[PDB]
Amino acid sequence: QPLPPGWERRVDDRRRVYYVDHNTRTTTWQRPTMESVRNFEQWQSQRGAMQQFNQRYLYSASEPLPEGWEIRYTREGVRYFVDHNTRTTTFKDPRNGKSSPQIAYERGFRWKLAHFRYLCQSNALPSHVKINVSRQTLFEDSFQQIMALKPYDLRRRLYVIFRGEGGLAREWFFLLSHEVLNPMYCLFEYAGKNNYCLQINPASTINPDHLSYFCFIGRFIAMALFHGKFIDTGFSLPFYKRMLSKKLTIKDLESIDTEFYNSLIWIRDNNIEECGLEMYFSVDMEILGKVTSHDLKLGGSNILVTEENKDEYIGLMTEWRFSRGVQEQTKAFLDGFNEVVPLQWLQYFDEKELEVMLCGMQEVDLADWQRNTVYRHYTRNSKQIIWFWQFVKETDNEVRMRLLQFVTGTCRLPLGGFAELMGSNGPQKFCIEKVGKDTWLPRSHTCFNRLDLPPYKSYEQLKEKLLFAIEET
Repeated sequence: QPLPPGWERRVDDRRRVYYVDHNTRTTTWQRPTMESVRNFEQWQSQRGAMQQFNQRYLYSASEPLPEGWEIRYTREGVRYFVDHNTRTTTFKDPRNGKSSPQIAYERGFRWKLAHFRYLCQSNALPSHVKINVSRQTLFEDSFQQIMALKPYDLRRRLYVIFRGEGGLAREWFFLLSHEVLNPMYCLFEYAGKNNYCLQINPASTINPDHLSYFCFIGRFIAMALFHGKFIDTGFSLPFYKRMLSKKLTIKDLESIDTEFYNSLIWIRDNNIEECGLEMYFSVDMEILGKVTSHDLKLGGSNILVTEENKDEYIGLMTEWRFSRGVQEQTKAFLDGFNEVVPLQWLQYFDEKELEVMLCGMQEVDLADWQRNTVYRHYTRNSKQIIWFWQFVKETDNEVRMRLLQFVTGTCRLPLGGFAELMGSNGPQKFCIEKVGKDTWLPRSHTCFNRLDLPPYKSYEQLKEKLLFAIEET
């Protein structure tokens, strides 16, 4: 097998083959091709705008209790207790009935975030640990240093020393959170055009140490959470749902694999018998050239999909697509995370809260947003679009961010603003389309950054439906 210019084969002490590029000193376990070379070269996108990333930090300028309960305080200092399990509040301590106009129940992201910060603070160890990393070898050096430490050492103060040279911690987290995506390591890939929809790469097995690296990456993301630092890696919301052990759904599927979702949706909503569709309860996978067949259930490759059983086929295909080829990697990541921040500490956050905790949130440029929003079967003077922008103006940045996550599937905004907004198939501006009737709820297609907004009859109805849709799940 011939190799692109600059590259050479090498064999290590255990007779395992790897590859080295004598011009750029990169090494990889997967045989490079010109496709992978051009992929790597574009990925080398200064990996600068760290100062604009740092605005997230200034922006964040704001006996045990039974599970799911919180202590909160009213604006006048009055203690109350929130039961997330029943979505109610009381002034009566559930531990002992001691009582301090019942307070409206509310999700209260900021309260949950503050309790979590206290949880981390309560479990910090004293002193510091020092991480010595060469900036040009940042991934390999951070890996060696973190993995050499007992997980509890990761709960001390972090002193990062960039070889040959507080704010160094933020810079470490930002830079390394980009560095782990380096395709030469083979841990990740993208589902969409450009760098759209990150996911674990089933082919990471070509790296014999891939599970140690996924463990390290879990430890690293947990460390960002514990130390209150923000990362820029761009995990999907279904990935975070997996970290929360939440059920992954067909709607989740739309976010990460348009074609797969579209096929499943067509099978659900069409008579597959009247149109001759011939399908069975097994699926093929190809990793590193090798094809593998997987029965969805016992003997699945022999079971014809019919009108009678196709719902079961659909659920099994959804589950399979979410977990295919990445079970071990995902476990390694979860394990590494859990030994720094117990996953149980996340139990009452949703996936969008988790993403904002990891990524930090910015203030949204309402003018840039509105200047770069496009419409389908609406115009800027439709009553519902005027109501939309009135609702966006009338609310706070938390709701705006939650709406942003609803429509685009993420809280991360592009460096160039809403004109540079990206979808799975390339550039794709925020879009509001007229669908359905005023009795529907809004819906979103995050691959196209598109909000289906029913044509409501009054501002207040638009407000209620919109708030309900962005709060949901």
